[PDB]
Amino acid sequence: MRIEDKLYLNRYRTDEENPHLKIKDESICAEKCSDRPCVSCCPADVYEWTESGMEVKFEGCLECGTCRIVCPFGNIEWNYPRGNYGVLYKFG
Amino acid sequence: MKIEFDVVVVGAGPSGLSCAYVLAKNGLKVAVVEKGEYPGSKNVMGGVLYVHPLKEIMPDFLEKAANSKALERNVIEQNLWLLGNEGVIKIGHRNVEWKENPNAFTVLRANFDRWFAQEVEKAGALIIPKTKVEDFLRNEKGEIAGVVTSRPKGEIHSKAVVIAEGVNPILTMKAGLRKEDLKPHMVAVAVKEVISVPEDVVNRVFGVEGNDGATIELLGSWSEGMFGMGFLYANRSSVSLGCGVLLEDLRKKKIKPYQLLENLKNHPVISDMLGEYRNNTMEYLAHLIPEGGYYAMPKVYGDRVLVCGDAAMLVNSIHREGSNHAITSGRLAAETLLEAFEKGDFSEKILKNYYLRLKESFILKDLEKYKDLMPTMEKNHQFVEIYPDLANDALKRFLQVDGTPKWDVQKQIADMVLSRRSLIGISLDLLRFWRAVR
Amino acid sequence: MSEKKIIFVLIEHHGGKAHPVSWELIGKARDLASKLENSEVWGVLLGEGLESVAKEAIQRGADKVLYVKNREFNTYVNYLYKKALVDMVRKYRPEIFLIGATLEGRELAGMVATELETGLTADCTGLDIIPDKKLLAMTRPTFGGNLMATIMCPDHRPQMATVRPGVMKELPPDPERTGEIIEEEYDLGTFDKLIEILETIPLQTQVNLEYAPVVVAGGKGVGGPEGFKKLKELADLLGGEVGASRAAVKAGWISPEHQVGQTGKTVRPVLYFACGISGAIQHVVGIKESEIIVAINIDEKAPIFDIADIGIVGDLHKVVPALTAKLRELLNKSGV
Amino acid sequence: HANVVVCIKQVPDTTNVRIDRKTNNLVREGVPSIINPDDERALELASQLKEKFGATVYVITMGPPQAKEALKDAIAFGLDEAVHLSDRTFAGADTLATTYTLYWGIKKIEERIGKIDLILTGKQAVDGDTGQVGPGLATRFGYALGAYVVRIEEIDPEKKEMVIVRRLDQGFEKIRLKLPAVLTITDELNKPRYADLPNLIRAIRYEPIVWTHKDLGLDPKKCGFFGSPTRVVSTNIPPARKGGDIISKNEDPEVAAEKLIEALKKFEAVRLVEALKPVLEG
Ligand SMILES: Cc1cc2nc3c(=O)[nH]c(=O)nc-3n(C[C@H](O)[C@H](O)[C@H](O)COP(=O)(O)OP(=O)(O)OC[C@H]3O[C@@H](n4cnc5c(N)ncnc54)[C@H](O)[C@@H]3O)c2cc1C
Ligand SMILES: Cc1cc2nc3c(=O)[nH]c(=O)nc-3n(C[C@H](O)[C@H](O)[C@H](O)COP(=O)(O)OP(=O)(O)OC[C@H]3O[C@@H](n4cnc5c(N)ncnc54)[C@H](O)[C@@H]3O)c2cc1C
Ligand SMILES: Cc1cc2nc3c(=O)[nH]c(=O)nc-3n(C[C@H](O)[C@H](O)[C@H](O)COP(=O)(O)OP(=O)(O)OC[C@H]3O[C@@H](n4cnc5c(N)ncnc54)[C@H](O)[C@@H]3O)c2cc1C
Ligand SMILES: CC(C)=CCC/C(C)=C\CC/C(C)=C/CC/C(C)=C/CC/C(C)=C/CC/C(C)=C/CC/C(C)=C\CC1=C(C)C(=O)c2ccccc2C1=O
Ligand code: SF4
Ligand code: SF4
Repeated sequence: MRIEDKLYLNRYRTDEENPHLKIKDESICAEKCSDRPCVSCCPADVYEWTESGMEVKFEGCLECGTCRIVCPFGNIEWNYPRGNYGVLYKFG
Repeated sequence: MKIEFDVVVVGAGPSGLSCAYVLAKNGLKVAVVEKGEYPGSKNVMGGVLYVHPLKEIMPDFLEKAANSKALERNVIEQNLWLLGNEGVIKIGHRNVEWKENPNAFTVLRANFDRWFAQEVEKAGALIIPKTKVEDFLRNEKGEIAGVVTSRPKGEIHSKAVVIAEGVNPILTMKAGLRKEDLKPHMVAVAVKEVISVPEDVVNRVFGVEGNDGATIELLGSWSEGMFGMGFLYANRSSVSLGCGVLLEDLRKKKIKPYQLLENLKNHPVISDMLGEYRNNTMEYLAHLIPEGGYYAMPKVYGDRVLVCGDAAMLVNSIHREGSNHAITSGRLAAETLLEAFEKGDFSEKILKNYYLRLKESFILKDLEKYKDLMPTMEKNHQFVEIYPDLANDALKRFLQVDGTPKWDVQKQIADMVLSRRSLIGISLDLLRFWRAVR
Repeated sequence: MSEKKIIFVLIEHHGGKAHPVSWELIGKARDLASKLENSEVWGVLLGEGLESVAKEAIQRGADKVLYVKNREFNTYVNYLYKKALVDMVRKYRPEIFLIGATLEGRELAGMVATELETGLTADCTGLDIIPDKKLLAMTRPTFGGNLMATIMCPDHRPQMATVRPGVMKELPPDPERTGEIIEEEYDLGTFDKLIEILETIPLQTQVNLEYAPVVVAGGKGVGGPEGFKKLKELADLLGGEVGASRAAVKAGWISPEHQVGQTGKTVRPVLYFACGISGAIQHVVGIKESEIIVAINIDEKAPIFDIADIGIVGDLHKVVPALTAKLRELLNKSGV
Repeated sequence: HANVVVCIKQVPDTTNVRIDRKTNNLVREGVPSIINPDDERALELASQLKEKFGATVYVITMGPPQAKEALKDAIAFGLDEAVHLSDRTFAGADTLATTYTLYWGIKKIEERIGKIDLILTGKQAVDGDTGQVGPGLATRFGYALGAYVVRIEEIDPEKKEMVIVRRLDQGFEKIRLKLPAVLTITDELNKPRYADLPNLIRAIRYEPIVWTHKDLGLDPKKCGFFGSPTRVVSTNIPPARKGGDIISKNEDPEVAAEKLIEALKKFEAVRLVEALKPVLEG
């Protein structure tokens, strides 16, 4: 709600059929992870840990790369979106 | 049909286009592959771009970029602000010879790299946007012989491949370089806002006029005790306000890195400057800044492959010289390949000259200097936690006139500085940082 | 003099019954003729065997009716309508031509206005007469409903204006007034048939989500795809399409062709049901051009309530099946 | 072989062109201009018509000088030629003025390849979503207008006649169009391809054929603000909707259901539903 007000300002070409943020193992995010640093350090609120699993709202991804690096267990299959997709920064 | 090229430069940032500018000016069939819609579409930078690494690339750079919208508000004043609870210690330096011999311009990188792509296109390079490189097509010798893309019939053949793709070294790890990924102490999460401030409040709050710019560097307790160097730059009709903090500090604090930008907007001084021009945010960005440097860079060369810019982790983030290092690294890689093209050898015997040029120039000497800089800043948590808020209450007490007889303000400052930290902590910390500055 | 300021309204009929927009424009042109000096509201109607509606137009407010007669005008062929709706404009010389913004209406008006070489605005919402040169100020939404641009045609005649169905208001059918019905038995001759209609597929064979009068949509409060059958019970009841959010499409509950919002489909129904949608700005940018927004979600501090017209704080599996249950017993009491 | 001409329009990216309430204007500065998304389906159909029947597809745009980048993005689909009608004689044009320029633009294309067998437009542009250029272009040539195309069945190149499925409001309908026709494509026809590199690289080093108002031979004031009958006199953003009120609550388990139908009938728009007349008329 709060940061998706500011993500509305950015320009995107969303690739909804190709999620570039896949989580390799959902069970590592349930019992192996304690603090979930992918949620607390994502500048775009992409990751939200529900009890249904991890909700990865990849459409707002700013392609920074923090989630892949801050994740201690490596279970974020992180790619850039394809060419002409993802954030399209105007006056970046 | 085979798409044949001489060099393929992955990435169209500062190091990608400066590498492609020298190859295209020297008559090489060089292709640039950028995964954005236009060059600059994925690039985040607050803006201070220094004109000397570009006057080595383009000796007529300030004439070509004056008519365009690439550059923005020539930087004549560089401030450093120590934000307190309610005060600020501005330590600026305005120079007026920077009005006619410029040192730096503020930029917006979608406006700069789109113009810089047009000069690289006029130089003779084929810039291919909307195209992400996935891996490298290899010959049976096992070396990088080109580039495969996400496009259907996408296989670009080249005698050399320049991995100028910035931070997130995904494509560097495919080339055998970067034997591990980035750990969250080699990078800093940098969250930036571009705020629309209408061209005359920019003149008023920065103390400038008429395409002359000022840069603020913000320190204080908005960064929650972590060493975050925020910034506040003057664009033409805008203000690019952002903040960057290390990932190790951000992970163990768990505080959502746009909140630091909200602590930076809602400071009493920044909310006084931009009163209600704070919430007309035009854009919200996030990126990473390589901060490991010398201890964390890859092998920047290989068989038919070079690595420039943030992909080689060439960033002096304490001086904010990353584009300074990137545009030079493109020039050193392109002059290495121009040696490699007259000899016809592209292996690690000729392409090791790029690593020799990288340490004979300023790029690796700035990395050796601030090598143990952020591990020094991580083992205090004092220079942005007590030290700005104490220098603000001391200088406020120094200027407050309340009938206190100036010896009892010279000792109330001493009772201020030797209460939040002992004198064995103050005199230690001035030279404990001296080892970080070398 | 006075009968040269003669404003036209086209009647869109589907077999035997007219479209409702035909009588909302007849009633709107009455408010245009009340501010136009020395004017009368005609009605142009094409086909044979439609005296049951040509008299209905005069009860709705048509001053006169031009009832053009041919057997090949009951079906909609824009090639044949344009040949007749520029002979009935060259003959009578109207001042304001009004067609509804149905899909036949927007397609027909584009063919007509470039035969007359006049000016045409599509999907207008703000027709009004300025008092200076008696001109029609055709206010229409552009940029997907983000700019209500006001467009005036100064000198070319007629000032054609395709008007969005539903923005005008009907006059009640009054049998007191009468008017002349002009029958022009239209001849085509050798006509060289280009458009040949083979079939007519029903509209519910695909996903419409822009030409549906009711869009009932949900996401993430519709727990699982079991709740979207409860939303489809309300969809086919009201004769409309079921929508979704990104949080429902990404969870795999409905197909991505049912997605409503910024990177989905921008709906324009007369009644939107935000059934369990939080109402983020990327979703409500596709629903803000609607007429009624009903919001049913369990969080009272939700941003959908800042755009909703009817707001319910409550569960979705205990209100939406409890609303289509009550709507069945009220739709059958006036059916038989 | 057929001759296809795809009239595309460079449109700002209206997913990002948003309403700023505090300045009460569209913040469309910095937002780059793209193909009209109804025309990417027209270009993808034209590229399908080029690999199935070998039709020489041209693409034409009457726009600003910055609209040559949209014409280069159309060559990335695999098309043969792009044609630019670039002149500020054509500036401020309306639909009658655009169609008069586009009729004489395609008429000069007809002097190069032959009579155009098919003209593909989009259903609507998004800036000024009128959708009358496609209908208007079928009248200048006197071609069969198949508008709102959702499917393409038999595109018989021997009988010079093809079957489309036009969407109307009562339902879809199959139509035997007679070529030469002017189609008008919706979003639901296809999904546009991810372009390959040999076409995208060719799209980068391509220069569209620029034709001014002297090149076409048309009237000098039948194309701009003077050939425009209509005049846009004022553009203004809409209002902030209308604050609603929680009709029911979290207490009423169903009694909120009839309170919805209580408050539905206070609105005018429920007459328009076509299925809530037995609760409004009675
Ligand atoms: C907030 C912030 C502020 C900064 N401020 C300053 C400053 O004031 N001064 C300064 O000197 N430096 C500054 N920097 C640093 C500067 O942005 C970088 O150090 C430098 O500009 C990066 O150059 P680059 O060539 O690596 O380009 P990058 O922008 O890092 O990336 C190059 C390009 O590669 C492309 N790319 C990546 N992967 C692929 C792929 N697989 N296929 C194809 N293309 C790909 C991307 O689209 C990108 O455009 C700042 C950085 C940040 C984050
Ligand atoms: C570039 C971009 C484009 C986007 N495009 C779109 C788009 O086209 N369309 C789109 O929809 N989104 C789009 N989004 C996503 C958008 O920003 C929101 O994140 C998204 O719409 C959230 O979906 P939601 O409201 O259904 O889910 P949530 O935000 O989780 O909504 C859940 C709501 O349901 C309520 N609820 C919970 N349980 C119940 C129950 N039992 N009964 C009733 N209510 C209940 C909750 O209280 C809450 O209000 C886009 C995002 C980006 C970044
Ligand atoms: C706020 C505003 C309101 C306007 N209102 C009107 C109005 O009411 N009536 C009116 O006639 N004009 C109007 N215009 C101007 C009108 O858009 C131009 O005359 C333009 O030529 C028609 O574009 P369109 O929006 O009607 O697109 P459409 O006609 O809906 O576009 C349909 C298809 O035609 C083709 N096409 C459209 N434009 C071009 C072009 N320039 N070159 C080539 N092919 C093209 C494309 O294939 C496109 O997909 C308005 C402009 C603005 C800014
Ligand atoms: C009479 C005289 C002695 C008055 C003293 C005034 C004094 C404050 C400045 C001039 C004194 C000179 C002779 C000192 C020599 C060494 C100087 C250059 C040390 C630099 C540290 C500070 C004080 C610089 C001034 C503030 C302002 C101009 C900074 C610009 C902003 C950016 C570009 C710089 C970022 C930056 C910051 C923020 C550092 O904290 C830091 C710490 C250690 C090394 C480098 C840096 C650094 O580069
Ligand atoms: S960090 Fe790795 S483990 Fe912890 S939650 Fe995110 S993904 Fe699951
Ligand atoms: S990339 Fe940056 S934004 Fe996209 S998810 Fe990882 S962290 Fe959040």
